[PDB]
Amino acid sequence: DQDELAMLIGTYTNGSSKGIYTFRFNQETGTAVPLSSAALPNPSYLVPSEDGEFVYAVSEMNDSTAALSSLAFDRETGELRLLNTVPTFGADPCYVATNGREVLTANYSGGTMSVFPLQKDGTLAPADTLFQGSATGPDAIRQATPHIHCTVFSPDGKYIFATDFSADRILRFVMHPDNPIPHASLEAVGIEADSGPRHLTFSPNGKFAYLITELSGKVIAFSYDDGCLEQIQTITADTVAARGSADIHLSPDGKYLYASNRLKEDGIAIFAVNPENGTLAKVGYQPTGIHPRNFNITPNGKYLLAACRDSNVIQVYKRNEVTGLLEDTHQDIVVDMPVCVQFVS
Repeated sequence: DQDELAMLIGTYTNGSSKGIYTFRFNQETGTAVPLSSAALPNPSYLVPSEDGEFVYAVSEMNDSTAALSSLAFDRETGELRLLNTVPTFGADPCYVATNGREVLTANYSGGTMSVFPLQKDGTLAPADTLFQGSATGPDAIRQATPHIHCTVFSPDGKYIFATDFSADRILRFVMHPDNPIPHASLEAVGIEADSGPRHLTFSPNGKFAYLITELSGKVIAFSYDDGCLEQIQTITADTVAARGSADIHLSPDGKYLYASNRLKEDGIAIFAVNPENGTLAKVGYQPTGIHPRNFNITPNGKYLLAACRDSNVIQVYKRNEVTGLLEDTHQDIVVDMPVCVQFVS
């Protein structure tokens, strides 16, 4: 039961999928049992609350119906209950984060970040403020209008970072101790032109942050200290430059970094992380099912689960703690268009 976790799968609902699918996943055997489901349009990204009692899921719509929903989650039965839905006021919300006081969405087509204060019952108050991203990048198709692709809380609980995808930079927001709405910083952290910064993650020790760039197919490593991101290294994640890189995660011991690639030679690039200076070096590559837009690693670090949207499976890989390399267990979880994997302990 200790190694039996609650797993939440987010999807695109244009196919046979009806929304969020819940499972009981064993982080020792890598076995999964279907539990329940919640009907919700395009919940492409979802996040559970720290206590695992609430789930916040986007409805990735390219219009005025674009929304964020709050759900009550029953950890033991895997059942979900819709509580409330509020508009994002920004098309294509594709990422969601929570610190328990507020909820954030990255509105890709809106080109904005929406900030939702949480209500005492865990439901969402309407989006209080939206913060505007910019379009200055040279990709005429992908960087034509502002796109926000990630909205993350800094591990010291004082800042918010957002990927300004079309302006090749990372936006910084200073959090207030009392107000759930942050202050926008006057300066952003610039990266190489034609990068398309997609997802940002912090190392388990909170001293480093790593960015996966969609267009340049790079992993960008940063030292992190009290709101300051300092670039220390750029490394190739996608050697065929398919301009379709997606997700990034470190193993919970912080020793290995994983970055996923789509469109061509779909798979996961594996890097060893230097303990003292946070630099990266490739250890291998894992070819996966088609379109690994999202993946996650179990809390014990024993398994890597890769959601392959076009293969309609979540592939279960056994992680070698020592080498960082992956072994397909061939215990595929069949879901139509899986695009988000979250765990609840």
